[PDB]
Amino acid sequence: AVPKIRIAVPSKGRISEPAIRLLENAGVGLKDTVNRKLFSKTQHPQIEVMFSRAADIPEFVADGAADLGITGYDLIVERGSDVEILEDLKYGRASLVLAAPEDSTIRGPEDIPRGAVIATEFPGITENYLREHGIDAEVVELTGSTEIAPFIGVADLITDLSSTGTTLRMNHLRVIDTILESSVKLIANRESYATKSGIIEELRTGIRGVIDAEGKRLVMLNIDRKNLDRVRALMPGMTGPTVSEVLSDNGVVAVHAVVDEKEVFNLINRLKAVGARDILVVPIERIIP
Amino acid sequence: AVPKIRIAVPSKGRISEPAIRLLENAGVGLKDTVNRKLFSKTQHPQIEVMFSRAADIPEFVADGAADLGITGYDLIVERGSDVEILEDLKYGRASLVLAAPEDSTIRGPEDIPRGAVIATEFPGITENYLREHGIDAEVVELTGSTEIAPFIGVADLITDLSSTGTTLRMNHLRVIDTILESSVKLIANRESYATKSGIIEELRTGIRGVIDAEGKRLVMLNIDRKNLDRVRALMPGMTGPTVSEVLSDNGVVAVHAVVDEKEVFNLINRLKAVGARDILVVPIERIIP
Amino acid sequence: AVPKIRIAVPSKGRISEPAIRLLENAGVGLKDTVNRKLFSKTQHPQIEVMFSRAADIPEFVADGAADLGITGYDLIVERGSDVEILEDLKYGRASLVLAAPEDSTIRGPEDIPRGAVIATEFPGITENYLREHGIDAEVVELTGSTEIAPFIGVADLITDLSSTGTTLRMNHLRVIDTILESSVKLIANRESYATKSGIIEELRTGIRGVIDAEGKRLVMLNIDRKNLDRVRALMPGMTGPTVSEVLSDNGVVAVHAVVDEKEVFNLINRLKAVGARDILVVPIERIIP
Amino acid sequence: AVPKIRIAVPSKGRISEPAIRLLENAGVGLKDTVRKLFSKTQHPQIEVMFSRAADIPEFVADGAADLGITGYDLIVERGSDVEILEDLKYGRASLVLAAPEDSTIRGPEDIPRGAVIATEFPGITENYLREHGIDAEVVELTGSTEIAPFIGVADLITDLSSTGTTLRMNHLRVIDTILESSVKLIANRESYATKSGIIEELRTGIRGVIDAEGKRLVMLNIDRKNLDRVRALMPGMTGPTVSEVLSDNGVVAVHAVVDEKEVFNLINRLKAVGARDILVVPIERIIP
Amino acid sequence: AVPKIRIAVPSKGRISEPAIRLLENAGVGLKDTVRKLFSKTQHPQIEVMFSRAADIPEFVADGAADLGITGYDLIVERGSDVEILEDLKYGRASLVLAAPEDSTIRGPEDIPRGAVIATEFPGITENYLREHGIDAEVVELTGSTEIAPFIGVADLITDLSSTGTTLRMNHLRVIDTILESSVKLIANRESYATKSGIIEELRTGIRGVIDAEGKRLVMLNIDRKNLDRVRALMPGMTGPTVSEVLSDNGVVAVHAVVDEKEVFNLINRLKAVGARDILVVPIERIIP
Amino acid sequence: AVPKIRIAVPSKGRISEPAIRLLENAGVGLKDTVRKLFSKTQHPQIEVMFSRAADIPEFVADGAADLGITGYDLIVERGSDVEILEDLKYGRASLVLAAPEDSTIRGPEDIPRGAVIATEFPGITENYLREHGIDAEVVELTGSTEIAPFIGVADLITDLSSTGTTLRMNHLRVIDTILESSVKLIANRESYATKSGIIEELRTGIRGVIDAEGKRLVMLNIDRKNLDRVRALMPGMTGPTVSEVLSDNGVVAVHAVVDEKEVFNLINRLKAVGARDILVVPIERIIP
Ligand SMILES: N[C@@H](Cc1c[nH]c[nH+]1)C(=O)O
Ligand SMILES: N[C@@H](Cc1c[nH]c[nH+]1)C(=O)O
Ligand SMILES: N[C@@H](Cc1c[nH]c[nH+]1)C(=O)O
Ligand SMILES: N[C@@H](Cc1c[nH]c[nH+]1)C(=O)O
Ligand SMILES: N[C@@H](Cc1c[nH]c[nH+]1)C(=O)O
Ligand SMILES: N[C@@H](Cc1c[nH]c[nH+]1)C(=O)O
Ligand SMILES: [Cl-]
Ligand SMILES: [Cl-]
Ligand SMILES: [Cl-]
Ligand SMILES: [Cl-]
Ligand SMILES: [Cl-]
Ligand SMILES: [Cl-]
Ligand SMILES: [Cl-]
Ligand SMILES: [Cl-]
Ligand SMILES: [Cl-]
Ligand SMILES: [Cl-]
Ligand SMILES: [Cl-]
Ligand SMILES: [Cl-]
Ligand SMILES: [Cl-]
Ligand SMILES: [Cl-]
Ligand SMILES: [Cl-]
Ligand SMILES: [Cl-]
Ligand SMILES: [Cl-]
Ligand SMILES: [Cl-]
Ligand SMILES: [Cl-]
Ligand SMILES: [Cl-]
Ligand SMILES: [Cl-]
Ligand SMILES: [Cl-]
Ligand SMILES: [Cl-]
Ligand SMILES: [Cl-]
Ligand SMILES: [Cl-]
Ligand SMILES: [Cl-]
Ligand SMILES: [Cl-]
Ligand SMILES: [Mg+2]
Ligand SMILES: [Mg+2]
Ligand SMILES: [Mg+2]
Ligand SMILES: [Mg+2]
Ligand SMILES: [Mg+2]
Ligand SMILES: [Mg+2]
Ligand SMILES: [Mg+2]
Ligand SMILES: [Mg+2]
Ligand SMILES: [Mg+2]
Ligand SMILES: [Mg+2]
Ligand SMILES: [Mg+2]
Ligand SMILES: [Mg+2]
Ligand SMILES: [Mg+2]
Ligand SMILES: [Mg+2]
Ligand SMILES: [Mg+2]
Ligand SMILES: [Mg+2]
Ligand SMILES: [Mg+2]
Ligand SMILES: [Mg+2]
Ligand SMILES: [Mg+2]
Ligand SMILES: [Mg+2]
Ligand SMILES: [Mg+2]
Ligand SMILES: [Mg+2]
Ligand SMILES: [Mg+2]
Ligand SMILES: [Mg+2]
Ligand SMILES: [Mg+2]
Ligand SMILES: [Mg+2]
Ligand SMILES: [Mg+2]
Repeated sequence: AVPKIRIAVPSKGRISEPAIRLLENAGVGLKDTVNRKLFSKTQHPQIEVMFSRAADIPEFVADGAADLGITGYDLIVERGSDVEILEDLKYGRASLVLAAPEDSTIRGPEDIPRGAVIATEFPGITENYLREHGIDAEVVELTGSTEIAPFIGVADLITDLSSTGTTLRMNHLRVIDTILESSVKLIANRESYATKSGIIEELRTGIRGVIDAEGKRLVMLNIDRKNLDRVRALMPGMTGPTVSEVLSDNGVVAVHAVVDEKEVFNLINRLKAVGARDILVVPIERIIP
Repeated sequence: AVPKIRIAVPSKGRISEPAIRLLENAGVGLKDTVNRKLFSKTQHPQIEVMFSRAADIPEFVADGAADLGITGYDLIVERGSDVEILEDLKYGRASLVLAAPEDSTIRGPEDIPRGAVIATEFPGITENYLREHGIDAEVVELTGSTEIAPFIGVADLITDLSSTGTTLRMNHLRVIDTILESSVKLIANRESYATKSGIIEELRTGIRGVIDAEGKRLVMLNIDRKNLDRVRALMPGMTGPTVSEVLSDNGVVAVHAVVDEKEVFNLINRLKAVGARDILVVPIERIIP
Repeated sequence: AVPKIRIAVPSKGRISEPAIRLLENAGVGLKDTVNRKLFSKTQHPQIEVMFSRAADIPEFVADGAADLGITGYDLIVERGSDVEILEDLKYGRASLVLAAPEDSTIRGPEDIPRGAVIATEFPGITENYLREHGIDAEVVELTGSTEIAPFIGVADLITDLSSTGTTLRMNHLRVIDTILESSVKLIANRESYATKSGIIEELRTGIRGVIDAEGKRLVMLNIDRKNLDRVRALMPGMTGPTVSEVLSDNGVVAVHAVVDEKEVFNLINRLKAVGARDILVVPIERIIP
Repeated sequence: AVPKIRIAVPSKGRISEPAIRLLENAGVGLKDTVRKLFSKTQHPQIEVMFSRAADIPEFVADGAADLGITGYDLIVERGSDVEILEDLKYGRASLVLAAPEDSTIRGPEDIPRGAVIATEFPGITENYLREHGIDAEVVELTGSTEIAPFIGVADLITDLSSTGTTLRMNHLRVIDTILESSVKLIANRESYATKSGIIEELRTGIRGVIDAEGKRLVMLNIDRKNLDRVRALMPGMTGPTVSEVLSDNGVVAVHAVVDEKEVFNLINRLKAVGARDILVVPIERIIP
Repeated sequence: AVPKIRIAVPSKGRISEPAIRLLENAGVGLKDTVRKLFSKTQHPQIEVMFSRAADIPEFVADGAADLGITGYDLIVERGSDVEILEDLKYGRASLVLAAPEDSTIRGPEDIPRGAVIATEFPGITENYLREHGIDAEVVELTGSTEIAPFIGVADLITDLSSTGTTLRMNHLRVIDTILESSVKLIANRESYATKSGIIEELRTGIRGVIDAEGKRLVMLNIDRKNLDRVRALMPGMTGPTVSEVLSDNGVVAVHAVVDEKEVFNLINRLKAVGARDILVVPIERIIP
Repeated sequence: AVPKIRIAVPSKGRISEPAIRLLENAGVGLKDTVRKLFSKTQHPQIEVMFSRAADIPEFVADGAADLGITGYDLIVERGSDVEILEDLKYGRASLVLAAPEDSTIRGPEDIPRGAVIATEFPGITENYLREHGIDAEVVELTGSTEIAPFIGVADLITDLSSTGTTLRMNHLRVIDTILESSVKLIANRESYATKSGIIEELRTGIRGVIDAEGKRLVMLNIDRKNLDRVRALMPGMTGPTVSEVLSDNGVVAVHAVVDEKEVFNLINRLKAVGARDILVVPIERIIP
């Protein structure tokens, strides 16, 4: 009769909570989720959530155990899983870098000698990076804590996943190359997409809408009509500022416009200097241009 | 002089966090909550919160240790506590079902023989269900994990609490009846209500308001005036769409209406096809019709 | 070229999460925060977050390891750290009280004898309180659980941090004085402020804006024009209610005003009695008057 | 052919780790546990089922487990038809009836009609009022009965203590003892009559461990001329064991079973009589 | 001068605490651990590096650790060039191939072309299909292979069990055994040829502990006139030890090494022959 | 009548479980603990109060606890007026003064005026600068002093290590040792003069455990004709114990106290001299 979809959402780690929050904002929040449950209903009667570990999501989606998944690009690439990437989700960004003991000769990938050992949690991506750059080096897979590998003599070099070079400087390591830029993606099974594109695009519009709302707020203010002109030039908004009557002693209007977070501080000072008062910043859940 | 109320809120489990979020949205968020504290102030000077385990809340409220409580209907029924139910809170929904090993003869309650053993966490509800259906069966109370009871030979049948039949299919069990539909309730002591109805109805209005806001968003768009008519028919809203001037090159208006989440996706496509742009979905915390 | 700032934010305890939420609401939410990271980027390219324990934040800020910090006033005072207080953050309020075994002679600080022992987690503040009140009493520093100290014979009196006297009454203790009122503060290094005041005031405006939004919501309603006058007197708002056209059968207008949470319940009943319908309470993230 | 037995063991709480340690000491330790739900042991005929202690009385009576290890309080609360085989001499606790210290009630006889008692053991409590002829309500809590008076849920509580210190902190006074609890080894009656051999083998091991508690083997070197005075000082189970030591003098080695209670005084006595090199060596099991 | 050795020990999982207990029993316990990443032991020449069990085979082969303690399954999965020194007789588990119970597949020979097997050991599995000549896909999971058929990720799973009970719960049937696992003590080849003395010293300690498992010293008092029948009843490692007891009769004390398996029957035999005061005393290490 | 004593024991950290194990080995283990705040022990006259290790020095000096078990570093930091009774030979750690590896400072004498030292032991540090005559600031942190230079909070740190490995990871170099720490048994002076009997009884038990560390009872079977060479090979505490074995030849059993350090060499010696069936049996306590 009517098709259901299952979306694979990380159960633990950094990706998990923001993925739950995004679905919530997309109108597809978790519904009546009992604990000890691997599956959960959502606010949409045709969408369920499967809690899966993040490294398994590429495969679950490739195989069709889940129609859609939310996971990291690094994991998708490492598995080499056969999946369609639908959207970049603009969170969970991290670089898989190649790093060396700061006192090392090696200052760039050109310096890596035949016998060099590299410790990694991502042997697939790392072998591939080495193969593409033609470097002959050995790759040792570790469970974690690659940062310790030079210290204990397992490796000359490491790979590592970071937003800030800080955990690297702390272990006295220097980035000598970036192997991969990673971000969280919404992915899809191909067979699922061809047969269930309505509901899929429905969730995709909801999610895509939340992403376009990022760093966008609705700014409202009361202005005396004599200054309404300078407020136009300051708040162009999406098509133009929305202007409404205010019941007061002066000819006061209320002006609303969607504004980006990059612009709000300079705008506030520019608005106040023109006679704007009662400046409100109201949240926007979804934008569809 | 002036009356204080104490509301019992679950401390752990699935009910806990959403109850805290609901009070927050009702204007009664937790205020300055020190850890290791069994009590907490709220944003309202006359409302305090007592952190109680969910199964104890019916009794705390029945006895008057708490004026009000937020807990599950199953727990209220199981205890048979003497309390007034004020509101259904529309979350934490779950069915207490009667289930059998999938390969069993028993396909419905009619098939249960004299000597049948049923394992449960809810002996009260279960005895009562059996008594009302006239079935002679034995009831064994377990601490948890009733799903394992047939496997280890303790029981022929089990009861279980689920939103999805998934944890049941996983243990190879089939639902042969639904015993009780459960949902989270706001409850009240009777003596508390008669003597403190002002503040109680105040919290009740706040909470009731958050529940009516569920699946309701405020949708805003910019439309060229030539198409303002088709937007009326698409966005009836609560009384009618709110229309405001936009300062642009064309006669553009801005149109706002409260819309239900069931309708937003079809609405978006219907709006875009009519010339609507810059579609915003803004959250609504409380609705009072 | 351009200056970066580092803000010290508590990593564990009651202060932590609300501090993260406040920055989020200020437009400076945590960005791409990898776990096991002591530092994190934020939504602002010039602002980073250092996760620090709350008692260490005064010193980190005094010394310049962090430009700014969010921590409790009690901790700032106890350390006696040299820092500039920028804003009170209006959460995490607690009183450091002096308390005695309820059956004790001591009913006020005047009754404390020469040899009296006071157990505390705040010896600095406590010595200082004693020194200012001229009382000769001994101060014993404990790791925690000062509430047990009279019971085991370590102390006659204790200090304690509470929003509610409940944890004190439970251990059968009575407050005999308040030593210090504590609240969460935004603080700053002096050298950081003189050299990086632009970006600092930018974050300060963002944060200050979120604090002024507390207990303030945007209330919207549909009213028939014949009753628009009584709605003026009920919703003065910031300058005056914003009034917009509604496309319906009657001359209906829509009226919006910023209202304080203290007034919403009485307002709702007053609005309904005048013919107001479809009352919406919409959240406001930031107010800049 | 070969009867196998299942023993229900607590999976969490304070009964768990000591019960597991008890089986280990009895020669039937957890073998290659992948803790879990079912574990193998050193004995081919014995398997452990990890269970919630409150459920163990039921699992045993219904036959899902041949044997169990759980608290007497839980056995009585369930009302489960099980055979108590052995007292395990640990997890002792009294289920007491308690009143607020500022209460007039000092004993069962002071409890007025309609008093409310908060408890985790509603079956035990209702029965206690019916054996004593007291007309009072019973209210069941998940835990923290200590806090019920303070919040106004009950006038009285029951609680489970071995030291009255939790009660003393929360300003509560013991007015009676309802039941004395200790961890028991229990048996399914049908399992016993059909598998007595293997049950008795584990029973003996388990009983041997309990009978070794606080017992030590004391060993010392002494010159031959003082051997007569050691004799009196430590009688042991039957008498002290003697062996020749190879050294310069006529040194002998003397060993005996001694109780912890005796050891300090005994050491002093032995030292004053010329004994040196005194060893205390553990005994896992004793069978008299 | 003085060679020092590093032994990689699992920092979490079920291999961890028993390995640490094993070193303690071998006279090389963790000393003043501030557990950590590197710890001192009772032996000046020995230091522990806490490591993830999956990494230990690599740390050992590459030379970052002279010795390790990790599962055979992990050693084979890594394919690490290490020397297995000793079997440690714990953490036994079979890596089995399993099918849904409602599956037609009962054996390796029933596996149809293109069947999908979910596993945590993709190297072991791929090799198993290549030693048996089976054309099937392999899919690697982080864990919970038991759930893969139910969700439709695979037709078959591998799993690691000592009791088939997890499999029985999730309605799965064992169709073959791929590998039998046990915890091993492993060595770097270069470390052995250069530090054999200290390695063999720890090896002996460790081997002595394993050879003591399930062995006890049984001790009893008996009258001299029955000493002949004890002899037959417990042969011990060579024969029972006898010493004079000081009491009233002609009482002697008799001691022997006995296996746990024997102890119950033996106790009965000894009791029927007049032996009393029977003690079971632990043995930490045995070296024949 | 009957004096009772309270002993403050750490409730968490690395001092906790070994202290509890120490009391158990001393014949005064935790009895029926419902861990808690107050526990009973095997001794009627002894009760345990679980406490934070940092508070134990105060609880003892002020008299809330007669005895305690806590780190020397914490005792000195408090400046608490307590009697140290016994060294407990575990939880050893040095409080070191450390500099960034890329620092010019190699010793105390290199520390320039106004240098900032981050520490968890501000009392110990301030005193160290005043015993050495160094003009430097002290900044107190909750923990993670290792990270203070990297973030720019201090030029120097103090830290508490037994292996310099945490320091080596965070690129820090030890420049001096401020204090050497070990876990102590401490006493209230007033408690000692009034309850010396019971205190000394626990002291002896506790001291007996520490003196047993690394000591074992070695036992072996040998033919009578080789008994002379065993004598030389293991002198024991006074000399080896000998008993007749019942077998076919003239076999005797020989036992002695031996140190862990000796055991490997000794085993080899005994094997070469014809000794077989070598047992290592634990000793809980030794009193010379
Ligand atoms: N007219 C304003 C606000 C708005 C957008 N859409 C609806 N209203 C803008 O274009 O930015
Ligand atoms: N006039 C719109 C929006 C609104 C409701 N209330 C206030 N404004 C509607 O009725 O849906
Ligand atoms: N005019 C309304 C709402 C508003 C404030 N600022 C912009 N709009 C008020 O002053 O309360
Ligand atoms: N003969 C000693 C030791 C012993 C008991 N049983 C066997 N040996 C005693 O009776 O105490
Ligand atoms: N002589 C006894 C005990 C023993 C073994 N080795 C040393 N002593 C036996 O052979 O079993
Ligand atoms: N006689 C042996 C064993 C022993 C010590 N003390 C008592 N027995 C030795 O001196 O080493
Ligand atoms: Cl990596
Ligand atoms: Cl980087
Ligand atoms: Cl990308
Ligand atoms: Cl579809
Ligand atoms: Cl149930
Ligand atoms: Cl269902
Ligand atoms: Cl309902
Ligand atoms: Cl009221
Ligand atoms: Cl305090
Ligand atoms: Cl207060
Ligand atoms: Cl203040
Ligand atoms: Cl600046
Ligand atoms: Cl339980
Ligand atoms: Cl109770
Ligand atoms: Cl209950
Ligand atoms: Cl009492
Ligand atoms: Cl049998
Ligand atoms: Cl691992
Ligand atoms: Cl597997
Ligand atoms: Cl993987
Ligand atoms: Cl099977
Ligand atoms: Cl060597
Ligand atoms: Cl501490
Ligand atoms: Cl330190
Ligand atoms: Cl501090
Ligand atoms: Cl160093
Ligand atoms: Cl005494
Ligand atoms: Mg939702
Ligand atoms: Mg493709
Ligand atoms: Mg990393
Ligand atoms: Mg590159
Ligand atoms: Mg709030
Ligand atoms: Mg009613
Ligand atoms: Mg359930
Ligand atoms: Mg029905
Ligand atoms: Mg953010
Ligand atoms: Mg200043
Ligand atoms: Mg406090
Ligand atoms: Mg005052
Ligand atoms: Mg336990
Ligand atoms: Mg369990
Ligand atoms: Mg349990
Ligand atoms: Mg009642
Ligand atoms: Mg209790
Ligand atoms: Mg382990
Ligand atoms: Mg590890
Ligand atoms: Mg591990
Ligand atoms: Mg595949
Ligand atoms: Mg598994
Ligand atoms: Mg510890
Ligand atoms: Mg503690
Ligand atoms: Mg502690
Ligand atoms: Mg300073
Ligand atoms: Mg440190």
